[PDB]
Amino acid sequence: KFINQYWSQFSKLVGCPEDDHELTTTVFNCFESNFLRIRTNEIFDICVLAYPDSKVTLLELRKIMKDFKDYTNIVTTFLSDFKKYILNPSVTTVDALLRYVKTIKAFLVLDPTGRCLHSITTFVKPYFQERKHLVNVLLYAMLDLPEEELKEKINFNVDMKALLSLVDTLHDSDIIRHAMLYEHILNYYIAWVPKSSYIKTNLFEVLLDLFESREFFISEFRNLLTDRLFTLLDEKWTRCLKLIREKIVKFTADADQSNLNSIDVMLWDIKCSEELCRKMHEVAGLDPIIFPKFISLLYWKYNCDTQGSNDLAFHLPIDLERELQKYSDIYSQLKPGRKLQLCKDKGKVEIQLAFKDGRKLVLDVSLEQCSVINQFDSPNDEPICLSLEQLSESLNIAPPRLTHLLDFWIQKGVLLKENGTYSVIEHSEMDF
Amino acid sequence: MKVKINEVHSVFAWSWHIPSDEDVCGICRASYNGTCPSCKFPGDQCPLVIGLCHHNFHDHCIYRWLDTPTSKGLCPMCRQTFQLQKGLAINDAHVQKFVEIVSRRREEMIEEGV
Amino acid sequence: INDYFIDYNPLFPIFATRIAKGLAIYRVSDHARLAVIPIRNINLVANYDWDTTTGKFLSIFFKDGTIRIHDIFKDGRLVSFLRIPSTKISKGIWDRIPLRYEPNNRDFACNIIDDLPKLIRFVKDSKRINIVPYTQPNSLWRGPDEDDLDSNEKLDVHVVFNEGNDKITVFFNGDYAVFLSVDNIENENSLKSIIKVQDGFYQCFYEDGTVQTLNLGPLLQSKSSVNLLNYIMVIKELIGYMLTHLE
Amino acid sequence: YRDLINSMSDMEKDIAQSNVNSHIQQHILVDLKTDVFAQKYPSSQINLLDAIKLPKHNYIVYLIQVTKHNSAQEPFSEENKKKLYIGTLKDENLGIISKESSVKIPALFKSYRLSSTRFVPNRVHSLLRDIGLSDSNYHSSYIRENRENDDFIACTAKVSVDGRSASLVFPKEKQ
Amino acid sequence: SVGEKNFKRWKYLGCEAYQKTVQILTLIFVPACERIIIYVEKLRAILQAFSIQNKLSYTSDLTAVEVLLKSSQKLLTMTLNSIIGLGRDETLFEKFFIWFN
Repeated sequence: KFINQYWSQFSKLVGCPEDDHELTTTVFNCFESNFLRIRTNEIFDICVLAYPDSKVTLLELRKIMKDFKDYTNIVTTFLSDFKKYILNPSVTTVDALLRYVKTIKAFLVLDPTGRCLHSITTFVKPYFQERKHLVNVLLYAMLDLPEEELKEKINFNVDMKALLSLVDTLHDSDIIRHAMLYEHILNYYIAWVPKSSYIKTNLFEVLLDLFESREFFISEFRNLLTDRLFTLLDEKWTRCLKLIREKIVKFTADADQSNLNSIDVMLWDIKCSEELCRKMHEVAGLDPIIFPKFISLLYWKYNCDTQGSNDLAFHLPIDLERELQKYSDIYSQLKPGRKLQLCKDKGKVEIQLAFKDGRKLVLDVSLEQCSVINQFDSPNDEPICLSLEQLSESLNIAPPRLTHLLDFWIQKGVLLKENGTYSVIEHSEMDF
Repeated sequence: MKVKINEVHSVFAWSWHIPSDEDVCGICRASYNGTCPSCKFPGDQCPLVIGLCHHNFHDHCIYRWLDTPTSKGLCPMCRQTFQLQKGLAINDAHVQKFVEIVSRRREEMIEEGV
Repeated sequence: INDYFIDYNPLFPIFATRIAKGLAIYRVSDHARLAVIPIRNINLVANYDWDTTTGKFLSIFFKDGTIRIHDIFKDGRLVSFLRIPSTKISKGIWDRIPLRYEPNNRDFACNIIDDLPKLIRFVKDSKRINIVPYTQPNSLWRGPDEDDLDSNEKLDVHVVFNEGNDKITVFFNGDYAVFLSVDNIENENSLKSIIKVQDGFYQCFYEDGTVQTLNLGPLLQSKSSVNLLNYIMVIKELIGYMLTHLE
Repeated sequence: YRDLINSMSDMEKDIAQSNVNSHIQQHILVDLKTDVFAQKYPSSQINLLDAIKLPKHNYIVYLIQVTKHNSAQEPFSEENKKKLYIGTLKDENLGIISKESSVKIPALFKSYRLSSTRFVPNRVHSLLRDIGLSDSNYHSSYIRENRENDDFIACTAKVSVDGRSASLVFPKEKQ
Repeated sequence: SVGEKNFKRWKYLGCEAYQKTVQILTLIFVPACERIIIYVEKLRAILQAFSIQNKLSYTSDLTAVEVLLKSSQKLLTMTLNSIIGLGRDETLFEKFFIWFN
């Protein structure tokens, strides 16, 4: 465009012939030098905001930078702008990391080696350790946890559209037999091809570099899997554990293997529970409605032994308790030398609630919640009104804990609180 | 109101029943419910054994200890001849394995003149 | 958050809010508390001013004559304490002027202090007597920021106005004080607002509508005059630095 | 040694006060107080409230209370109204640019001290959206802290100066 | 009174009482006095020039500056004498305790 607009006039001014090749080449060399200069100035907005739309320009930039001074100027300019804007504690930590990882992938595309990423890394980590919630939210971002679990114990709002965006970036994955031996030995051996490494192309490894030790990372990973393997594995975390195992083994400390061992035991515990249950339903003909899981107490980090309050000894329904005891007795028969303990705070039950008006409500409730609602089960169709003191004695549950359990059914529209007594709502005068 | 139970997903925890900070193997110092350093999975893959001296070890820890020439077939905790306690179903699957290792080593001490 | 107060930081998305326990800082985006400045009485505070050049610091003016500045990025911890001799404060403004001293051939005034090795300090801990590099007492809040690439030395000017008499006092670099006497003393008008036009240029608005302009420009375009201001502050520091080690 | 250093320190202050202050003060000029609104308003008593500068703009926005001088020949006229004229002056010479428009105060807002109004820059609109987006004890209809606290007016005066506007807040100090 | 316990303390106190004393004089006092001289000298030059460049009728006397220059010069000369003296004091100090031991 510039040549078509001014070159003829410039050649007329100079008087040199229009076809001066060397002059045009030097002009072209100045243009690309100017293009390098401008992009260096704007590299922050290029990588932070315009990415990935400007990623094509980055490839063009990669064709231009040749000297070590260019890289140093780029990174020192980029770190200057980043810390000027992003490293403010006033910026939300969620968006800060989101823009951070956006820069990481941008520079990785720009720099396959990733040495600049290492330099950017080493400069930026102390600021990350300055923020406190970063570890929790990032690992939750790693495992793609639902927002409901996030909102349960995190007291600051988390931007959902950021969460989806970081998830999408995280899941981005764009990052004759004797004659051939003579040819390949000529084609492979005659065709002449003209602080540790820490510059691996994996973005997740860069993310792992935040922690001074991966021990906390793998420890928290154990906690979340032990939680999830309870609530039920999702395939999405199988990739996560595969990744976490992959780098840790490659590096190889004692505690790292301690938190690396039982994760497959959890898989083994679920696998054995799936297998032992099938053999069990075949041998003694138990109720096929029950699906028990046999877990290794030491490795699930489940503190059944917290030795101080008398409060988990709630009574299960007689029919359900008898069926569960049958499993424990014959487990001792199938596996001699082992005793089976039912974790009463632990478990999920699907119950179907049938009302007099024809409404059927199917919910997944805990063992404690099923025990409370079973107290209102009327075999003789008589309306059961139970006071708080009566329910506490029958179920051996503390009153404050009972109120929370009873509030759950009230919110579900099952129980109604009238004058201190809880009664079943049998007839709803409002469209379901 | 009628309550119908459609499906039950219960969680059970298994632990070793020991015929009574001490629920640890005296050889590997790992928990009985845990794995020895040579085993990965607990339970069947790292079973426990109880000797006549009432000392508990992982199956592989004591077997490895008994396979050493310096052990002389004696318990590492009490120096008594290690023999699996009879009548315990936990020991039933390992009786033949431990009788052989104690017998072979007893023959080796006779052959070595000690 | 409802309040008739709050001044937004021009350079970053923060506001400074006033609550009973003290001055509080919350992020605009998250409404999450960032820092708390413990203040005893609101009535004692004449005004509070933000940092125009950087925004990293914040200024607080006391009616008695005390100036206190705290860093927001540092969880609101106090960084420097200032006093002005026997001055009643109505309302003060904090300005930072970046100097641009470009190399000129006509300027042969070479510097030698830079060539001379920098001094150090003797501080003794419980275990032993240790040796540390020398830092100016006010250098912690004036030092070249790691965060600031354009690390040119910044002139620190604090402008103070006395109530009841409309007396103007300018304070340089935290140590040197200059007193200017206004002739228009006949009326006791309260100063309504202070407005900054550019570096070294200020306009004052009184309740009666009269405008008073303070211009530091002639000081600024004079190379030596600024150097004179710098030299006088240094010599007072070193002599006290000397007396500190003597005792 | 202590005497000599102190002998130096005290006279060092003498050098600072005697000479340096004299030199510095000379390079500092103070403009005489002048009236600019007299030309536009020569028959009105002027009361100034607040005025700030728009960043990246060389114009001075000001809020003034204009009360006409009542001569001794017009007895007790009900025109003694405080008019909150808003104008613009160029930052350098304080020159009037746009004709002042008297903002009409609704009758509901006459019970507030208009003199206490202060300027609030840098996107006051952001808090208005965020107040309703945060489950706090602050309600926007007027931004009110519960039903039992003082009410403060946020007068987002859209003074369109060359296409841009500022924001104002009216504090509550009941008369 | 003295014993072995205090004697080592006496030597430890005495050596630091001299060897550290000379350090602060040579390494702090010497660099500062020269810096004061330089700044004072530059301070004098600035005022003299604007007495001429400005050609303003009122002049500020320089007698305050020259007093500081002389006094500052006196300090450095006085400082060096002490360092020489403390050099002797270390010699006397050591010969005493080697005999006292």
